[PDB]
Amino acid sequence: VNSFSGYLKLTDNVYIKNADIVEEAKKVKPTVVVNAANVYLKHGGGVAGALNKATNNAMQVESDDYIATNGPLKVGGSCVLSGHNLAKHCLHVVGPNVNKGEDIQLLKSAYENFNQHEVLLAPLLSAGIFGADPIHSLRVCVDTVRTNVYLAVFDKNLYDKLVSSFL
Ligand SMILES: O=c1[nH]nc([C@H]2CCCN(c3ncnc4[nH]ccc34)C2)o1
Repeated sequence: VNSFSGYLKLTDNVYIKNADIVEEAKKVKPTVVVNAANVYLKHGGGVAGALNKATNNAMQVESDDYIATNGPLKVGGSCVLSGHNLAKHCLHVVGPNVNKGEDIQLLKSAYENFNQHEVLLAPLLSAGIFGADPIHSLRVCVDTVRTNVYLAVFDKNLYDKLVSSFL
């Protein structure tokens, strides 16, 4: 039993809710919240900008130190950093950005990072300002993630479309 509330069950292990991931993290305080990161951990907009803003920029400060030490992530890769006031940990995962021409096949590699964590609160990777089709992202999620994932979809219109079109 866990504290996630109001989710629709899509499969054995994937759940979905129309929710602001920032507000959901603040309420549940999950072990892991996933950030829709880029390779530079520059949290300017989208989910990343919103999560970082909610940490009062502490996520960005920590991220800048991480990059200065380790260099950029790979597209499809991830790193575990603090969850600050939102979660125990933040898993920063880099989905391909279609608006940069990155290979959509890397979306499966990106979701594989979730399998290293038993339970996660997450957005749909590569959706929103990353330019991919969110229906496709949900399909890859369901077909790749085997651990328990609670997906937060900000847009109510998109949430209803994802549910109604789910196979
Ligand atoms: O307006 C739109 N069009 N496409 C989106 C998705 C992609 C980027 C943001 N993403 C989120 N998912 C869950 N929580 C969130 N908080 C803030 C953002 C957010 C949804 O948003």
